[PDB]
Amino acid sequence: GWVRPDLGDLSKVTKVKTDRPLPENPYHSRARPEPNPEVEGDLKPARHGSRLFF
Amino acid sequence: KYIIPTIMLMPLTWLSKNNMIWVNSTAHSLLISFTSLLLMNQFGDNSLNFSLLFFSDSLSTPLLILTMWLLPLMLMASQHHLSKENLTRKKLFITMLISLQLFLIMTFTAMELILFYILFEATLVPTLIIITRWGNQTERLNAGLYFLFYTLAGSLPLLVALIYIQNTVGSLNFLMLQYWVQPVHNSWSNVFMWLACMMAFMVKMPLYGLHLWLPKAHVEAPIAGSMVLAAVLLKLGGYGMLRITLILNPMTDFMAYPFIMLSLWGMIMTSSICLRQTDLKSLIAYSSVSHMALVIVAILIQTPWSYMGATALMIAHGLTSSMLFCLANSNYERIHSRTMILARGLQTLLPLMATWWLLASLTNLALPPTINLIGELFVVMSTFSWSNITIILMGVNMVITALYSLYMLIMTQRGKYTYHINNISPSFTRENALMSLHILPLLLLTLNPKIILGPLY
Repeated sequence: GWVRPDLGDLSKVTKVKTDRPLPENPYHSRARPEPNPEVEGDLKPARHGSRLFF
Repeated sequence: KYIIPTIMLMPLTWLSKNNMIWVNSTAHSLLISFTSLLLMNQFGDNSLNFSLLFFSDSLSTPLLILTMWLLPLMLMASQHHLSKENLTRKKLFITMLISLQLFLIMTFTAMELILFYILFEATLVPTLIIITRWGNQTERLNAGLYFLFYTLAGSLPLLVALIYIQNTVGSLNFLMLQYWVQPVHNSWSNVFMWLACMMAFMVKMPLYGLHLWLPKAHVEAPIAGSMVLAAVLLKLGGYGMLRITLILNPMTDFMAYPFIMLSLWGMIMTSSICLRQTDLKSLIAYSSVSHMALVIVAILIQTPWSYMGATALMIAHGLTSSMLFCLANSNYERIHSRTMILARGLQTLLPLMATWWLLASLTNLALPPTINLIGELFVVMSTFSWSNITIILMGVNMVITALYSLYMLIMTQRGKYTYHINNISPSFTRENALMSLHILPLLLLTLNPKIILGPLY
């Protein structure tokens, strides 16, 4: 029974553990709607100012 | 081709020496006026396009030529005046007249409603400075304040109107583009849309109501009787009425019906007051209300005949009323008070000027066809198709137009001038030149004014 550590624990890993799989959605219900699509391609001047003049 | 010679007239006055000034400003503007008559007179089937919209084209604008014709004529009249003032202020002043003519070239050429409006209001600032400085009479500030009180309170409603139309239907910009025009369905929201577009040009085109803008600007004159020709250009500066009524609202003209009626008493009651008044300039100022009221009657009918008469009257009034102000200038430079009763007697001192008095006064009446008869007669013939009763109202005006001219003549034909020791010298060479350069273009337009009254003619 006699075993004393003179350093500590320092985060021990449990490789033998199986039990249940980790990814199973812990809190998330909705995936959230897809964001605005990113515009790919270089912009070209067509109208050259859509203001009152020029 | 009309951009950057008037802008090149700007450094001309500053660079030239103190001995010259007036010799350069006039000679380098007369050759510029020659080029306007050389190039702008050409027309195809419809309206052309000279360039991309910075300054556009001409559709029914020989009125541009008139401003180019007055480009040296204002410098002719202000010669005895501003002769005793500072040389640096002479250079400052001519540039302000040039800047007025600069924006006036822009407004007639540009076929926009947005670019036109901001340069239509860009003529207001130079005139304000020209009126409020060098004014010979006291309380000239009332002539300055009411100049921007009556106009801007009516014209700033264009910003809420014009931008509203282009937000709904395409864009106003190119005008020849604007044939996407939907007929106005006559709704209560469209009531103020029509009114805001009109009220801006109900001030500069003087009615019976809101007409006090004009005589105060003439009685408290900018310069004696010299810079009044610019205020004559502001009267014909309300030519946007020709474009707004035609393009923006052709269907709904039920609201035009009370405005013709308001200007119908702006013919008789504006001519009645112009009979007893003491100021000689005011006797031209109130007569200029009635002759410009003719256009407001004409345009709102919208018949093809009225447009022929109106466009003629815009050019007719621009050379006849301005000529009358030059006669008022010649009397004021000698007596130094514009009282009609005091300044009495021609031919005894002024023999040659008396014939020029006739060729300027009788043009208010319908003479052998100059441009005034051609202007008036088409409008009267247009009002009959509108309603038969109009000529009863219009006929009274024809009587008081004789009470304009002859009353100006008789009060100067009475040979006395007992109290007057001045007016010893008859006339200068430039003095009689003003009488010729105003009347001889009217005399040349007797022959063929085809290139004057031209909205598809």
